[PDB]
Amino acid sequence: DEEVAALVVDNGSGMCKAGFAGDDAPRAVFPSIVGRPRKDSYVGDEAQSKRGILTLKYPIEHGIVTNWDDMEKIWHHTFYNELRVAPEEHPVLLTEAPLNPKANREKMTQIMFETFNTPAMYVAIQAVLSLYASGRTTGIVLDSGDGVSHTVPIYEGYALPHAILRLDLAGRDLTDYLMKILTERGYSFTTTEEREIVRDIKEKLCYVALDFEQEMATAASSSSLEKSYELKDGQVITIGNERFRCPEALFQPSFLGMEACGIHETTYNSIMKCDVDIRKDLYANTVLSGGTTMYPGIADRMQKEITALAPSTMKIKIIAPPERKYSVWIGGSILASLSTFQQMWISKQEYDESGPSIVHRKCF
Ligand SMILES: Nc1ncnc2c1ncn2[C@@H]1O[C@H](COP(=O)(O)OP(=O)(O)OP(=O)(O)O)[C@@H](O)[C@H]1O
Ligand SMILES: [Ca+2]
Ligand SMILES: [Ca+2]
Repeated sequence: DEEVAALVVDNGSGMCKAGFAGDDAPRAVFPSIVGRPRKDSYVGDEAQSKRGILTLKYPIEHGIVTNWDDMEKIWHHTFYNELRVAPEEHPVLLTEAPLNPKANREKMTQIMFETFNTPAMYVAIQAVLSLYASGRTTGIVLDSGDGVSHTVPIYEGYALPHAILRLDLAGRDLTDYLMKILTERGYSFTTTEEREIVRDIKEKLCYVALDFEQEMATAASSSSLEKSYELKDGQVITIGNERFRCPEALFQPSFLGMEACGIHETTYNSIMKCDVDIRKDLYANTVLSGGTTMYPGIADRMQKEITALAPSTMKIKIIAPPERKYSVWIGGSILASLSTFQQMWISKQEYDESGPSIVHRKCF
């Protein structure tokens, strides 16, 4: 093979996923955190490990880069520590959030070519990559991560900006809500250390009820839904209706004091903002992606809720790939490996010729 390996980097609000194009899974996954004393800068797992003596910064907020100096440190960490490669020796495919500001796209481009000297690079919308990973070029993606959720209508490979909706309700909000209701139960989960424990409980024992009220009634009249969780010190606690009450906030944000529509309504509203001619394709291809869509039972619940909102004659189909926690990254691996995509990379030559703004023409 004459070609060097291409890198695929998916930066998220809570976790970054990095690897090599062609692989079926990322080689490294670490927290999107940079810390400095309360080496001078700590990044990823080590930063989390030593958070006690550091002041942490989160470069990506709600999917958007807001601290470029620390974002640069996360990328440096990715190349040299996690993947152990030299960026000037490999093309790099980066991911971005839906509706990412123009100026941000140009900044990412300039940094890759001028700071890391990448031989080539490209930036793709996260939701679009997840759609590709499911074998589709048309459909609507509900991407819910740790800091933000988006409903992104995509037609023939192109996202529709006017119909994209953003919901600032995701994994982090759900973790804190579980800490709250478990505390109301009689336990006490309030510290940063305890937040990590509860995040684990959430990922291991939570689920989406098909019928909220019936589930609440079953939990109130029996112990059939209770599950046990063992703490490090050995204490075993019980989780009951909290198991499904936590993710229920996705469908009813008022539980969190938010007036926003739930994920089902948001999905429906995005579809209605699209041209009537493509709505049926979207209803028949609603794909879930992101860690927060991993809850058991979420696909069937979405099927039920959307069916209730859409015309009775509409064919509804919810797709929930088993590997959807990393579908964004996998889609990127697939894209960067495609024969027809090789001509799409922005080369150092092209960057030198057109500058940062070339990203708007090359990465549409
Ligand atoms: N099995 C699971 N069940 C529920 N939540 C889960 C599960 N696995 C992971 N999560 C949650 O998914 C979130 C992280 O997912 P993801 O990596 O998609 O987000 P991100 O890309 O870091 O952030 P964002 O996309 O908001 O910018 C965390 O809140 C985590 O607790
Ligand atoms: Ca993400
Ligand atoms: Ca409400």
